[PDB]
Amino acid sequence: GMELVGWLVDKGITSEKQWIQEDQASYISFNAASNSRSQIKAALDNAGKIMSLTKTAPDYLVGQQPVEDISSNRIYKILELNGYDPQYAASVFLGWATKKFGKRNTIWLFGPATTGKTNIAEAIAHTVPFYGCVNWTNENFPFNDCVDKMVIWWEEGKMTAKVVESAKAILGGSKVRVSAQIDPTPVIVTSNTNMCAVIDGNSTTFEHQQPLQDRMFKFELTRRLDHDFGKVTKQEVKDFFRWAKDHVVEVEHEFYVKKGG
Ligand SMILES: Nc1ncnc2c1ncn2[C@@H]1O[C@H](COP(=O)(O)OP(=O)(O)O)[C@@H](O)[C@H]1O
Repeated sequence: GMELVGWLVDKGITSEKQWIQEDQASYISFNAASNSRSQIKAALDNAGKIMSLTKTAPDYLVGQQPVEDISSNRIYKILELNGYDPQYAASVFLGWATKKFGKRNTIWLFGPATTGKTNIAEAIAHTVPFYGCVNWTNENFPFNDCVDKMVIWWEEGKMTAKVVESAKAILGGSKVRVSAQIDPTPVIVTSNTNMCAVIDGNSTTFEHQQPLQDRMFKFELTRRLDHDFGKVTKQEVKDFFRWAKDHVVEVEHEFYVKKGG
């Protein structure tokens, strides 16, 4: 019962499918004489409510296992390829996941296509039990999917003038309403364009550029990756953040993430 919920929360398992996909073994053990369909649902619902309402990205991004060799880690490599001190960069990511940098609550992965921006952002978003994506096709409710999430991934679309203030709040980690409210949540933006551009009808303005970049850490990934590089895996995310935690260095609260030690 409640022993199972503790486990689901620890493992970040929100659905029976996931539970089976990730640990088919424990699912069969647990259910063995019987498959209480109600007990299962209750545990999952409870675990999910506990995770979405009170847990944070770090609980799932930071791997539980030691990372002896981080050099093989795709995230580490991508950062390295572009001139970033992976240890310093990891600290930015670590502090970012832990809402350590005040208004700088957003990591912006900028760069031309095939640089690994989506590879990283999506791996991270899929590592946490609950993540939301900013939906610009829905001009009315662009953040509907961003409630009670551990990571918000802004993958596409431009910010509209009608939501810029809300956007600044979310990107800046300040609670804001969208009926339903978005508590501070680490945002990761991936784009090949200046997403600080704001659309107001026929007008495109950069007047909100400074406010916007005051809430971001910007990484510039320009090194096109070989089609062979591979997808950053959930485990790689875990190892990367665990490694970051075990080797954290001081980070400067600056828009541009420096390129060096
Ligand atoms: N699902 C995936 N499976 C295998 N490799 C992937 C996957 N997604 C990304 N990659 C790798 O990452 C590189 C960059 O693609 P992403 O799609 O990461 O790039 P972008 O920077 O344009 O968002 C590709 O060259 C590819 O090798």
